Order: sequence, then C-alpha cells, then structure tokens
Amino acid sequence: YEEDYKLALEAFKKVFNALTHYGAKQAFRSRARDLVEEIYNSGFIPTFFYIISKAELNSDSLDSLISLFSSDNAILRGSDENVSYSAYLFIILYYLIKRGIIEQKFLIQALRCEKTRLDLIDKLYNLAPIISAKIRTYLLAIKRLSEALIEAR
Amino acid sequence: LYEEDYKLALEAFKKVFNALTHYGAKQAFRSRARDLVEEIYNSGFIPTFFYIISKAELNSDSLDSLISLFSSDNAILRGSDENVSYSAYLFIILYYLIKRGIIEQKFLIQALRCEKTRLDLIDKLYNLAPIISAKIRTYLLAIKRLSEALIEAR
Amino acid sequence: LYEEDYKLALEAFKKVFNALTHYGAKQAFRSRARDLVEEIYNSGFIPTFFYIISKAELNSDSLDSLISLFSSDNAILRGSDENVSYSAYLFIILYYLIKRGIIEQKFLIQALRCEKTRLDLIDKLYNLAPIISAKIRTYLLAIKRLSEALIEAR
Amino acid sequence: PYYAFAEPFFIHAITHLHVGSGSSVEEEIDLPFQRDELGYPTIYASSLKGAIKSFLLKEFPDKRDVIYKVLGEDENPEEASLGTFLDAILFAIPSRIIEIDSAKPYVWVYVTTYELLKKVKLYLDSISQLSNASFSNLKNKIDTILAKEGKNITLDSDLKSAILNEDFYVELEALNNKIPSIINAGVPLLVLEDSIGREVINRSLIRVRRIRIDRDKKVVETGGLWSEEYVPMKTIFFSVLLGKESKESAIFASCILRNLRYVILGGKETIGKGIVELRWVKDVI
Amino acid sequence: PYYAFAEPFFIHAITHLHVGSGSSVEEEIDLPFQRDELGYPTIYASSLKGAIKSFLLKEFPDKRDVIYKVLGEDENPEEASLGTFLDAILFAIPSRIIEIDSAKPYVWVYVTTYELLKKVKLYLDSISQLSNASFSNLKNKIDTILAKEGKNITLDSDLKSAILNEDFYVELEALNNKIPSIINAGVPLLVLEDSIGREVINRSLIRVRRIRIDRDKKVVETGGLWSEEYVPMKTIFFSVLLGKESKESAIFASCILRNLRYVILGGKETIGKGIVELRWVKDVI
Amino acid sequence: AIDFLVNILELIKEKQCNINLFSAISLTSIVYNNFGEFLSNNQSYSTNNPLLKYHIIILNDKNKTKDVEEKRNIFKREVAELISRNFKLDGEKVRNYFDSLKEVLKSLKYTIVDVEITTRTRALIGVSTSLGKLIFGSGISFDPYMNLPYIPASEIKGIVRSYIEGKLGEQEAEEIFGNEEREGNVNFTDAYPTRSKDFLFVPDVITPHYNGKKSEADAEPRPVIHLTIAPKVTFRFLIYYKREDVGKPICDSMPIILIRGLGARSSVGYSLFELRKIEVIKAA
Amino acid sequence: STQREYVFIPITNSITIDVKITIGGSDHITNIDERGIHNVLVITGYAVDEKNGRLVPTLDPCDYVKGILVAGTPQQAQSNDFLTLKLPANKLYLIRKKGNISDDLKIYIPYSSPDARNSMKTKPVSISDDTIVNNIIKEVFDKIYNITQKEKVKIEKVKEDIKELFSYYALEQ
Amino acid sequence: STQREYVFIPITNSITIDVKITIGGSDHITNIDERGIHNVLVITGYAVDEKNGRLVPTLDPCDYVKGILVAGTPQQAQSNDFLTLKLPANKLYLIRKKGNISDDLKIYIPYSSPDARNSMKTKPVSISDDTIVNNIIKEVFDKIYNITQKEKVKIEKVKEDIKELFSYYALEQ
Amino acid sequence: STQREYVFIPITNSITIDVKITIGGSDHITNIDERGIHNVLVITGYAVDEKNGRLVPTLDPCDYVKGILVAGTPQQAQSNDFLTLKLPANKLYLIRKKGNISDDLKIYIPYSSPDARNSMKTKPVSISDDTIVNNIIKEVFDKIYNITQKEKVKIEKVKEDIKELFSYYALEQ
Repeated sequence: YEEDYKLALEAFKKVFNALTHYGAKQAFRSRARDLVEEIYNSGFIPTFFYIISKAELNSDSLDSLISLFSSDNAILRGSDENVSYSAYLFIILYYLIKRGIIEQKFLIQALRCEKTRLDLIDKLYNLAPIISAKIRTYLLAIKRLSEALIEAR
Repeated sequence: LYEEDYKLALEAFKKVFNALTHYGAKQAFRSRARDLVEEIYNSGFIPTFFYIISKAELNSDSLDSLISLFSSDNAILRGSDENVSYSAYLFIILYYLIKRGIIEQKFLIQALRCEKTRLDLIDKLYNLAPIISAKIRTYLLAIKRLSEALIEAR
Repeated sequence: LYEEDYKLALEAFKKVFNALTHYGAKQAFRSRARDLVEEIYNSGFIPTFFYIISKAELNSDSLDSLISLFSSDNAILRGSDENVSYSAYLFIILYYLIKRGIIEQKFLIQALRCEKTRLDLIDKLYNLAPIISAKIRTYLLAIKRLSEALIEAR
Repeated sequence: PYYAFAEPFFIHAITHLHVGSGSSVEEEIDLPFQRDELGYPTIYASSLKGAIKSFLLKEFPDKRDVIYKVLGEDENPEEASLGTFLDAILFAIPSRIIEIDSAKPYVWVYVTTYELLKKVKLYLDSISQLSNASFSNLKNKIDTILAKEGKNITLDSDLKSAILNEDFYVELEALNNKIPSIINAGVPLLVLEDSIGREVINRSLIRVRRIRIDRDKKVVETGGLWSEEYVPMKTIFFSVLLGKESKESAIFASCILRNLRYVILGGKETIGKGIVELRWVKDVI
Repeated sequence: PYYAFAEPFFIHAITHLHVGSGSSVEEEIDLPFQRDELGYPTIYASSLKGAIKSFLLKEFPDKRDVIYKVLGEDENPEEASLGTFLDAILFAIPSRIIEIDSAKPYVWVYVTTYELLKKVKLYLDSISQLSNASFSNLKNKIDTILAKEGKNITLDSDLKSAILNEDFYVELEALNNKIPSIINAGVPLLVLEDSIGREVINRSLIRVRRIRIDRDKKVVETGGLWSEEYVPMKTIFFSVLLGKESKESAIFASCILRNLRYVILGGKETIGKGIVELRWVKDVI
Repeated sequence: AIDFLVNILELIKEKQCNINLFSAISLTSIVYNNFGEFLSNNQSYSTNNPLLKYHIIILNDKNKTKDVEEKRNIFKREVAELISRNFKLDGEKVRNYFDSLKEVLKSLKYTIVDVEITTRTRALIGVSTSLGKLIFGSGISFDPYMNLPYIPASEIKGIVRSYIEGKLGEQEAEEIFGNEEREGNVNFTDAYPTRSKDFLFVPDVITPHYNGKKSEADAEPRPVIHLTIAPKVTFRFLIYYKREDVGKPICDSMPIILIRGLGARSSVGYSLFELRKIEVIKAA
Repeated sequence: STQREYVFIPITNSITIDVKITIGGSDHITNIDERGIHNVLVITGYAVDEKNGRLVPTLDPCDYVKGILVAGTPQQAQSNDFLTLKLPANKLYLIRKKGNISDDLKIYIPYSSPDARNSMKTKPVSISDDTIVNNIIKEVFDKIYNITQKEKVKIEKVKEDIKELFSYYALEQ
Repeated sequence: STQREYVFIPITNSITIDVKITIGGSDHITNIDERGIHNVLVITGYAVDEKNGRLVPTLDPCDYVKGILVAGTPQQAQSNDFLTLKLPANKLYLIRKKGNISDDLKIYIPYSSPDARNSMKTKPVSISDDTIVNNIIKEVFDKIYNITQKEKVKIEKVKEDIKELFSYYALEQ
Repeated sequence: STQREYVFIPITNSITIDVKITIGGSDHITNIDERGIHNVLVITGYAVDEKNGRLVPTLDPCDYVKGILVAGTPQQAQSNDFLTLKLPANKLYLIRKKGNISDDLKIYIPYSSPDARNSMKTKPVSISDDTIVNNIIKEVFDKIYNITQKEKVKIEKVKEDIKELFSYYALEQ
C-alpha cells in the first residue's frame, strides 16, 4: 500500500527545508538516485556504512538530525557532500522510526553521546534483511520526489 | 455518468496534440498514453504520479507552459522528447482534476508556481488518490484510444 | 557460524574503539584506517603488515596489552598516540587472520612475541598470500568507513 | 502423442544476456531483465520464439515454408503454428566462490536451487506425457538431486564449504555417490536452498550504469544516465521446443534443429550482448 | 554467415587507460576501472563503441553515412546498427616482477590466466560458427596453452620462480619454447592458474591519489582528495567487431577498419590517459 | 621465500637499472622492519651479503636492543645510499617512448609541444606516494612499469592552471582547461626523466625540532632520511591540443612556472626547475 | 540602480507609453540573443486594460500577465500610474532564466485601480493574426531592440515567441 | 573555577533573567563572537514548560532543552531555584564548540520540583515569531552581551540561530 | 491511581528492596516468564553512587540506570528523596518491550540531590560476580513476584539477564 509514499512525503518535506543552500539540494538529488541502487546491488549494510561515513556525524550534526525529528526549522550545517549524506541518513532513520523497526527513544539516545552508536549499528546489522525488504518502495519514492522537486545541476 | 469525459478527452488531447511540435515528441506521448494508463490501475495512482513527475523534470519554463495550456492554445512544451511527453501527460491528469472540480483550479495553478506549495499538491492528491483513480479511468482510457488513432508514424 | 566482513569489522572495531581512551589516540587511528588500506594495495599485504608491527613499537607491555585485548575487555592500549594507533590497527589485522582461520592465534602471538618464529611468520604469509589478499581488503574497507563515522576528523 | 517431437535444450550465454522487460514504475533499474514468477531471471518464450524464428529465416533462406509452418506465418497467418517454445527457466547461474575448507581452487562455480529444479522436473514430467519421448537420463538425475532437498549439495566436487558472491556462506554436503555432470564442464554445480539461492543468484546479476555524451562538447547529456541489468556470460537456461506432426515438423526436427548452434537473443546487440548457444538435451548425454 | 565480417583485434594501451565504472560502495578506489564478472579489468563494449564511433565520425567526415550505418544513426535511431562490439577481455596485463636466477633481468612481465584465455577461445569459437572467418592460428596457439591448465607456466622465457607484485611467490613451469609469441614482443608472458592470477592481476593496476588545492591557502581542500585506477601501459585487451551484410559493412571493413590504428578510450583524457592502439588479428595473427 | 629476501639487497647493486625498484624497495622494507630478527642467527649469507656488516659491527654493549636500533638507523641510511648510487637513469627507453608517442599524436593530428625541464635543486614530487614509504616515511611518484620517477600530468596541469587562473583571471582559465560543463582543451603527459648528469635519486634528511612543540622542554630532533630526485635531471613531457587558440598561453606560462616550485617543500627551495627546451610541432 | 518598468505585450497598439531611456547603458533584463525572448517577467492577478493598459490589480491567482522587462523613465517623470517596486530580484518570477540576475534593481510596473460600478470579469487572451505579430515587433521590439532584426536571420524564431510566450487575461470591459 | 549558570532559551520571557551578575572573571561559555553562537549546552530528559520555566525533570530521553551557559550565581543565595551540581566539564554536551574548557566547572540550572499532580505529556516547541527573537536578543543576548553586536558588525546573522538552534520541549499546560 | 516506584539492579545492597510493600494489586510493568526479563526501564543522566542506590542528576546522556520499575510507594516514610513523577507511560524509555502499557503511570524514583560537594565523574559499573548474581535474585527478584525461586526452572535465565541487561554508572565518591 501507499503508506510509505505518504511517509516519503513527510520525510522529503523535512529534508527539502533543512537543506538551505540550493547546491546542497542538488547534492541530495544525487544521493537519492545513487544510494537507492547501491542498496539494490551492494546491500543495505555496505551502503549504510558508506552513508554513515560520508555523513561525518560528530555531535553537532547529530543534534541537527535529532531535532529535525521533532522541529520543522532545524537546518543541516556543512558542505554539499556532508549535508546530503547526513540528510539521506535522516531519510533512512525516519523510516525505521515511523515503522517500529527501532524504538525512537533508543534511536535518539543512541545518536546522542558516545558509544551506543556502535550498539545502533550492531542492532541495525541484525535487522538488515528486514529493512532492505521494507524500504525498497520508500527509498524509491524519495528518489522520485528528489528528481521532481529538485532541479538538476 | 461519464458521458462528458469523452468530450473532455477531446479538448485535452487536442491541446497536447498541438503543444508537441517535434514529431518524436508525439510518438513519445503515444508511448505514455498506452503505458501510464496501465500502471495507474496496477501500481496505483500516486506511485505512478510520482513516476510521472520524476520523469517530467518540472521547475522550468515548462512548468509555466503548463499553466498557459490550461487556458491558452498557443503554448508549447519544450524539452527532452521524454520530458515533453511525460509532462504532457501530467497536463492530461491535471486538466481533469481541474475541469471536474476534484482539485480547485486556483489552488493547482498557484501550487504549480510556488515551490513551497507543490508538496501540498502532492499531499492533496494522496488523500484524493482513491477518488481520482475511479473517475479518470474512462477519461484516461479515452486518451489512450485517441493517441493510438491520431498520433501516427509518418 | 561464519561472520561476514562487515560483522567481523563491527566486532573488531568495538574492541579497539573502547581500548583507545585518549581522543588523540582515536584521531590517529582514524588516519591509520584511512591510508593503511590504500598502502596494502600499493605495496602488498606482507610488506605493509610488518611496517605496522614496527611502527607499533611493540614493547613488552604494549604487546602484553594487545594480547589481553583478544580475550579480556578491560584491556587498554597504552602508549604514545601514534604507537597505540598502529598497535590498534595491528589488532584489526590480527583479528581477521585469527577469526577467518587463516593463521592460528598461537602462531601469531608467538610470532609477535619471540623473534625466532617471526621469520617463520614471514613464510606462512607468502604461502597464504592469495588467501589473505582476496578477502582482507574489503574487511579493512569496513574498518575505514566505521572509523570515518565514529571518530571526528582532524 | 500430443506433440510429434519434444526437444528440450539448454541455453548457454556466450556473452552477457539482456532480454528486456521494459521500464516500469516499481523497478528502480531503468532497463531491467525479464523476471520469473518467483523472482529469478527468465526468457519469455515470446522472446525465444521471435529471436530464433528471425534467425532461421535468414540462415535457412530456402526452408521458409518449413519454418513458417512450424513457427507461424508473418504476412497473412491463415492458421496456427505447429511448434511451441516454453519459457526458458533459469537452470544454473555462474557464481563467484571463495574455496575455503579445500585446497582444490575454483574461481567461479555454477549455482542452482531446488525451486529452479522443480520447475525443470515439471517441464519434463509434462512433455513426457504429451509426447512419447522420455528423458529418463535427465529426469533421474534431477530426481536424484531433489531427494536431497533441505540441504546445500555439490554434485561433482569436494568442497564442504564456500563463500559465494563474496557474502554468502554455505555448508555443502557432497552428493551420495556422484552424478555425471548434468552440464558437462570441469566447474562444479552447487544446489542451494532457495532462501540462500535467492540472494546468491541476485548478487550474481550484472547491473551497469551507462551514459550518453554530447556530440560536440564531450560532456554527458541531460539525464542521459541510465542503468541496465544483464545475466552473466556462461548462464544456463532450460527450455523445450515442442511440435505437432505435419510432415514439416519432421524436417524441422531433423534438419533445422541440428544446425541450430549459436543464435542471438535479447537486445543490446551492438554491445555484444545476447550471443547464446543452444545445447540439445538429446545429444547432451 | 550470420555476420558479414568478423574482425578481432587487440587493444594495446599506449599510455595508461582509465575506463571507469562509476563510484561503488564495495570499492575503496572512488574512481575504479571497469571490472568483469570475474574481477578482471574489462572494457565494456558500450565504452569501446562510444569511443571508436565518436572518433570515427571525426577522422572520416566523408564517410559519415557509412558510420551512421554500421555503428548507428546516433540522432533518431529509426534502425538497428549493423555493427557489433564485444566486451574487451583482458588478454595480458603488465605485472611487476622480481626474480633471481636469470641471465636476463626483467622489471615487469605480462601476466594472464587460464580463465582469461578461455574467454578468448570462447569468443573465437562462436564468431567462427557465426561467420565465415576462422582464425585457426590463434585457436591453435591458445589450445596449446590451455592444455597446460592447472599449472603456472612461462612462455617466451625461462624463469623458474619469481615474486609477482611484491606479494605472490610463484613457481613457474616452462611451456615448450617453440609455442610462438601471441603478444608478438620481446618481454615474456606468464599464465598463472586462476586462483593465483586473480590476486596478481588485480594488484597490477595503477592506483593514484589526486588532490584539489585551496586557491588561497595553497593547501589541500576539504574532501578534495580522491583516488583513481589506471591500467598500465602496454596492457592488451581482446575484442571483436562484428558486422552484417549491408553493402556498407563491406566498405566499413574495407576502408574504415584498415585506416584505424590509434583511438582514445575512456576518461582522464586531458592528463594523458586513454591513448590506445588497435591491432587487428587479421594482420597480427 | 625468506631465502629470497635475504638476497634482495645484492640484487640492487648488481643490476643498477634492471630490477623493479618499486618491488625491490617494498621487499627490502620487510628486512628493514624485521632488522632485529634478520640478525639473530640467519647465516647462509653470501660474501656479497650486506647483512654480515651488522653482525661484525657493534655500537652498544649494555643493551642488546639499543645496539640494534642504532644498526637499523645505519641500515636505512645505507639503503638510501644503495638506491641512489646503484639505481641510475637509463633514458633511452623514455626517448624511444616519447618519440613513438609523439608520432602517434601526429597521426591523430594534434599540435604537440615537447618540453624538457631540468632539475635545478633536489626535487620532491609525490612525497606522499608509496615508494620507500615503508622505509623512509616519504615517497616519490614512481612509475613501476617504466621503472622511473615521474611527475603526474595532473600535477603539471594543476600547477600551470593555477598560474593562468591567477594571471589571466578565471574565465580565461576555464576557457582553456574547462570546467564541469566544458571539456578542457589541453592535454598533458606525465614527465619522465630522460637524462641526468650522474645520479637520479639522492638521499636527504628532514630533522624537525620544534613542530607541534609547546615549549623548549618538549623539543627533540626526529631525523627523517628519505630519497629525493638529484639535481641536473631532465624531465621530458608533452602538451598537445587542437585549437591554436590555446597555443600561446601555454608556451608563455611554461618558463615562468618552472622557476617557482614544481613539487613538495618548495617553500624552502627544493623542487625548482629550469626550462631546457621547447619544441612546437604544428599539426598542419 | 537601473529602475525597471514592465512593458507588457498585449495585442493593443498603445504600448509606446514613452518609457524610453535605456538602462543607464543598455543593460536590459530581456534579451533577443538568437533563439527568442528571455527573462520574461510573470505577475499574477492583473489585467492589461486592453487600451492604454496599466495592469489593473485583481486578486485572481489564475489571472496573469507576461511582458518584457526594461529600465526606462516611468512616463517621463510621471509616476502616478506606477507601483513603485524594488525587489531582491530573487522574488522575480522570471521564466527562461538565460543568464543570472542582479540582487536589487527597482521595479515600476504600469498601474491603475479598479474602475468600479462593474466587476472585473476578465478573459484569457492569446496573440494571433500575424498582422499584430508584425505590429508588436514594429514598435516594442524594433525601436527598443534595434540591436538586430536587420543583421541576423532567425527573427522567425522570435516571431513565433510573440505568438507562443505572451498570453494574458485582458479586461475586456 | 567559574560559577556558571544555564539560561535556557524558550520562546517565552519566563527567562526574565532572574539570576545574578556576569562572570566575575573574564570568560563566558556561550560565545557569540564571529561564527555565530558557540558552546551551546544541551540538557536531555527535561522540559522547561515556561510557567516560570524551570526544566521540570522528565525521564523521556527524547525531551531536551538547549540554552546558554553564562557564569553567575543562583539568585542571591536563593539556591533552591536551581540544581547546583558540580561536574568535570568532560560530560558537558556542547554544540558548535569553539575552543577548550577546563577540568572543573560549577553549573547552575533553573530547576523545578517534579511537577506531579499531572502526567507530564510534554510536546516539542521550536522558536519562531520574530517579535520573540527580537525580545530575546535585548532580553538576554544583549543584557548579558551589551558589549557584543558593537564590536560585531553583522548581528542578524545570529538572530536566526535562536530560531534555528534553540528548540526545546514543554508540558504545554 | 496506579502507584509505581523504581528499584534497579546495582552491585550495592541498599537496593535490597529499598521501598516498602508492593501495591498489593496484580499489576506490574515487567514480565519475567519466557525470555527472561522484559520491559527493563532505562533512565538516562543519573548514577547510583556505589551505595545508597539513589539517582543524582547528571547532565551527559551517557549515564544509565537500568532497572525494574514496579508498582508501589516509597518506604511509607519521609518523602524527602523520591521523585514522585507522573507520566503517560509513552515517555519512559523501556527496553525489551512487551505487552503494551496504555495508561498514565505515577512513578517514584530514588532521587538524590546534585550534591555539589565536588566533581561528579561517573564510572561505568558492569554486573559480574556470580555470587551476587544469585544474591540479586535472592534479595530482589524472588520477592517482587514470588512466582520465581519457587516454581521456576527459568531461574537460570534470571542469572544471565542481570549480567546481560543491567549495566550502569556510579560516582563512587
């Protein structure tokens, strides 16, 4: 059903606004097309490590994401590469929150301080075959809103 | 019930048929009329709507050439043969939501300009997805038939 | 069972990442993982492997802590910030050779510890060269991405 | 018998193969491969028939009338064709292997699953009734394999373990005694459970992004970047060519089907895709 | 005679080559070289066709119509193109060598594998049955080499054992010295068994890090450091160019294909990569 | 084999241009890094063997270890002297290469610009690449198949472009070297050494005392032996293009850019070059 | 600087309202490069008054007016029928963005007010009957854009952009 | 050490600073110098509730309150309006960090007794309403920083930071 | 209504029951039957102080106190200690969640003051030392339900979950 197309509308709306610069927009449009096919070819866990590494989530970017879960005027700081990968990381976590695949409280306290990030990635790894089955239509919807609402470079 | 939808299909088509100067764009439209009508009723309306806008490549003078096509008859669709065709079919779908009062014409015309509002358009169509898919069927099926008949190879 | 390289990398990372205490030591290890995986390709695994053991400056205590890290959890890599980094990346490489069953753990510790079997290790590594090379360079790529994420930059 | 001749065969991809299923909303690859009813790649018999029929019409330019009877006219079809093709079932796909727990090293290996074999048993059980032709040598190999279901087995090997397509660990149990190499080659054949085989086979497909460059300024065009999906060279599909008796089906089976060695399936022909080899079961033993 | 002409050729890298596969997630080489379904360097026929066609449309502006034929009309397709390229198999790659016990020192050697010669045999087997051209001489030289499969052999020299790419010590048997050269050169040519040769060939690619400089600080930018992958000079790729009887495939083979020796393939053209030489098997058999 | 590595140093001094220097240095690094181990009782060494020297010689007495780490410092300095003394440039295969390439580019109807630049002071190109990285900590851009150091065409193109972009502005540069929507109009080739006076490589040292040091207390020298390119070594490379439009700004810029830095550590005057010759072969 | 007026392009002949002077120099916003017309301004909720037009403001979001944007003297220092605008030039709805735009210029669009006792009741209007297509390029294009039309050859390209680009909702009282 | 106090930034003027004089030394924590606000502290498991906002201690980790750390004393010995902990500053969850902070700091945090008699039922609130950010500037960002914005030229670059950074939670009673 | 209180799993002994008689009703938050312990509460920003198992509020999100919050009121004595908090049960971070809670839950937590004597440097205390692993069940788990230590062969799992689930921090000063 199309619940995941509505979910992809809320998520893309948050990202489309937290990305202030228009060159950061055109970078997320690049991520949305490439990172959906890489989860197809390479799988979820390889692509997630790739995403989460180019995101460069220190703690400053973690608060922007954690706030963006709740507020609608948070803004991603960084350059086109970092913000776009950090935006796409939020795109993914937004799905695992709004689908009960991860407890939102856990995911937020995991993103916060020091080391439960390793617990998250460890947990995300055990749910890998479940996630890569459920997000296909969602990430494919994100890929099409991106190509529609964001002009090319 | 839908006796005036074969009429609507004739004015909407005659608009798209004329704002398709390049011959390879007509042929590309004939490809959309056949295919896009059969995903709306197998894959769903908004999954196909997302696919349409993503291939339409909006946010240009094209997106404003659509607004003109709603009233003018001298407008033209310029762009990739695959773009004008996909965007001409977006007109076909939107031309129906206007003439049938499913979506308010004033909302749709200003949502096609204000970038911030387009997300609200897609958000409106999501709730009107079941209602729309039922009504456009006779209309789109007619557009499919007109394409195969009027759009010919040289 | 059998752990894939990305599960073997998470396991090896959360041991190192906890053994390192000073953030200056972790930022060094971030530099190791980034370019030591590019050096293994350009100069082979065997030359780069002993480069790491030398830069690790395996003192009697540093080598002692490294061995403790394989079994205990309270083990803490202690030393200079560039020594423990190379000492940590040596554990990363050893954790692979041991778990994949490529080289027995006894032979590996006895190699780093005593000088006589160190030369014999140089031989086993040239027989097992096509075994290590095929695989290791994608387990180390996971360690590189895990460090660029979980360790702030320079 | 319902069918005069029943000629099962194998389709060996000489190069990479691409039979298109056309773009679609729910795909995420622009030009995907023809899929099965349970996910695996396949060649629709409409693709087989049209490709083979077009091949024969130019290789045997004097047997037009013999081909037109068995494969149907093209101008004014006043009747039905006498020959049928069956959808090519994926028999075995080449997989990359890490030969652990052994010292006899293979670089790649043939991988098939049990559900893929059950569809081959079905094709053989059916056409062994709609024709007098029996395929006991093939039907008994397959049934010997199907007895060992619920376990990953290797036919002509001693492996005991492997890591297929860089990710997937398998504990193989060699077959009871041996099977004489259903697909004759030095490379072994693994039969996997379908939970693992689904992932292994999907990882073994070839997905390639291509671009189009502007003709004057050496730069990619606007949106001229698409992806495609090929089936690896050395893949094997199983199909059957059935025919009803007409005095032309006899010639077709006796003259045309013995000079059919290499045909060209699918599309992307100028990329060298689609060259393929037909290996008839009647002479594969 | 499905194909009017069949023209195999070797692709000799004059300079280093970069033919990219785009950025991956399972690679650490952000701009990697095009790989194979086995991991060997390859040149997709889409990349061969794109480079040769674009180049041809400039060297021969007079015969533009003959090229918009066999290669393709390039603006509105309207017709299938009569020509066909096959994905360029890696024939032999320069790998750097260190060895003792030789009256003749070598800084690098050619290296190939048995799987790589099989695919060259497979190409020559099929195109000989899909056309008239039969290159029995190449088939002969390759059959003698393939009979030694399972052992690391040494053509064109007398090495006993070496270390390839700093990391792999191989003991090399000597195939009889009378098996003539296929590279047609003076440097030797090892044929490693495919378990070893898959490691040696992959580490034989040149891998270069590049940077981007802050224009004001004159220092490296943030995230302006990436790495690319080149294939060494003098690598040899094998491919085939097939055509169809067209009254213009005859001209394409008669005049165009003869006056075609140097072509620029792939990217990184402005840093001197991409220059390559086409060596037709017809005249270097 | 271990019997192969113990003999790797003799291979360097008996070939002098004919080993693979890239792989020879990498294999040496296995001995330099296991130096203490290769000294224990590893006999069966030839008369030519250079490891006996560190058995005979002796530098400390109270420490088995401190005797070795001193021997290792000497061994590294000795290795740098072997490479620089034995491995010397044979530039006939490069001239045959560039002359063959230049004929190819004429066939392709380019306008070629042959350029010889001569090293004036000890140069350092590709200091962060991998050649002696496992021994010296630094590297040199080395082509392991030409078996020669080289200057990447990307570096020459990037240095020349920074001088035109600085001199002739931005729009003129992106009209010669292009941008993300126009291809460049000038191609460059790697620069290979074609002739030296005596040496090709040459040892050097960098001894930082006060770097990342808070005060005088934390100061202590850290010597870093490494290899540099010797002075009076001529590097040849090519520049080719199709538009005469771009012929002038390149022939103009070249002589100026070389006298400034063309490599690493040129702030302290290491990699300074000298335009030796410019040949311009117009297409037609 | 370079305060801009909005010379709308209706079928009417009266569009020579004497906003003449050039852009300091001739730094127009609309261009005729060689493919047609560029940077056309679009505003919504107006009507061209169909005789000595002044873009009477209605509230209809569907009603729009196109026209070329130039800088000139707003009626020779008679700004009584202008709207006194000045925008960051990103707020400009400017189709066919051939070349980037400035950050502030000024805007003086023709202005009138609702002439009461009658509803607005506007209708769409296209550009047909090529006589007007010549009439249009006769005054508002030639003598303002004498840059060309005597030298180039592709005026038939722009000659149909008059027909294609510029439609509007006239008053038609 | 410096006795530091934590002025959270909600939309309401319930801040009304209601704490004592500035540093008594030379250094704040929440700098605003040149790249915007800096070293913004974040508290988790607390909601301000802006009814004399005093960070009622919740237990849901998804509730957070941001704000500034300035050195002051807890309202003239009225040491019950706050928490008054003492921590080694390594645990200080800071945002937009600019430079080092030492090994021991005293932090005063406006604290309320657990607001029982009601289940918390807190909801997220952002900062908007330019009237409030204009207030907040002169209320704390100028009463505590009536030495900046003057040696600083660009001020309205950091005004939106309050709208951008300082989100919080509140019981919304 | 449904009174509940917090008792967690440290090494200390003061946590033995720490709070007088349970609700008396059949309601609890945490299951104990099949997969061992279920619905373990996790509170962040608090430490146990190696004795007197009360939770002093820290500020960093890293500090855990994992325990079994159960139904009851604190000690039927001086209410000088416990939080006395009410929340709608959608605002307490549970782990190993099972049959869903649906009502508001007034809870009591062993709260200590910040105790601003010196720095608070937390020390992660993992659970080990099998002798107390049974003592913990012997002093806590076997009484809260009494369906354990009496009819359970599942005591084996309760020996393991303590050394697997509960892991916290402590000031130790």
